[PDB]
Amino acid sequence: MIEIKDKQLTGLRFIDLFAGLGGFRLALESCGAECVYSNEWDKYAQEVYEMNFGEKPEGDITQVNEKTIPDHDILCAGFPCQAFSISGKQKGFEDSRGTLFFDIARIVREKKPKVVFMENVKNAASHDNGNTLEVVKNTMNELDYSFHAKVLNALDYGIPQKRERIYMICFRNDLNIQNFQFPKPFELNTFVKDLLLPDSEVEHLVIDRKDLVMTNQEIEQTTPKTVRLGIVGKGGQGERIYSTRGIAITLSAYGGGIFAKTGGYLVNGKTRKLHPRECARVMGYPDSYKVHPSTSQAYKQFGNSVVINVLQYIAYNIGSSLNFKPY
DNA sequence: GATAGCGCTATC
DNA sequence: TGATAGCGCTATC
Ligand SMILES: Nc1ncnc2c1ncn2[C@@H]1O[C@H](CSCC[C@H](N)C(=O)O)[C@@H](O)[C@H]1O
Repeated sequence: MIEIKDKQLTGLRFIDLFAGLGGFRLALESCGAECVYSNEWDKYAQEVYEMNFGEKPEGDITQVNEKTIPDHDILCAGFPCQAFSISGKQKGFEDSRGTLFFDIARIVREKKPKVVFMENVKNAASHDNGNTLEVVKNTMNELDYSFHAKVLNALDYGIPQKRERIYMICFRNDLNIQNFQFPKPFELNTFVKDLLLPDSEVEHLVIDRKDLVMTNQEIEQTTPKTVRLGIVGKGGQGERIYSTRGIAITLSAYGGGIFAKTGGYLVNGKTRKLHPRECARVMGYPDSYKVHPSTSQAYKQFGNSVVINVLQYIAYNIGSSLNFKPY
């Protein structure tokens, strides 16, 4: 994550819905904003969250009275995505875990925050002929909010991860925000191998499988993209080996495969999966952030989390627009 | 809960 | 296409 000297969100209050690890909090907090409420129902996520913010998020958002949520200026929410991801069954809103956005929709109805910040996977952008994104857009307009939506890839914001996500920035129409803009991409100068841990710390992660089949020669030069080198088994999810010289693939929350949730990488001749801490770095989390004691949960948490840095550049720009109030 | 084979999708 | 990749799914122990 990046250091932000000029705090654009000082004095502003924000809610952390579907908090997970607190990625949205890490980001807005770096911009000066203050967290007044967090929500997350996963026992384990609540555990890590506390382990890092000394607070315990509140359970099932679908049973919390909106009127109960603290007043706030910015609603952050990277709601569930299993129901919209390229990787899953795409049952969209029909999916039990897919209606959560309407839970946000009604929080906003009550609290009427100055800004609604949301995040989800790229496929949500076009899911079901783009009708999903459209309901969200109209549902937001009908609450009296503008709807700024764009798909950014982490690799375009200082983080070596091919994580493409759709970010939705909604401003209350009353405030007349017109100069909002999404961060401009900038050259990726960091790669997977720059974030790796020393071999001695990742030995236990090394995987040696007879079905290891290297299909591509390691790359000498760093690149702003994922470069597959080899594969194990049938090369399915979590069975693909990539170049540390390139960028990492998308961390997943439920992903399987021998390299479950992180993907395989080639480090000093050995083939291995990433370490939870490496995921953290891959997600833009500061090493000072405490990962969950359970590697599996830790991986899941980082898997469906967000890249802080990206969240920062957006958050900072959110403040700019918010603060630009000439006479 | 943790591990891991998968199998079908979107994209150009 | 043909090749690549995905905050996933779910069976098993
Ligand atoms: N009804 C509900 N109430 C609270 N949290 C819920 C929920 N349904 C799903 N979730 C939570 O939704 C989160 C979606 S992933 C969001 C991750 C988060 N922005 C981060 O940076 O970690 C998960 O942590 C999941 O456990």
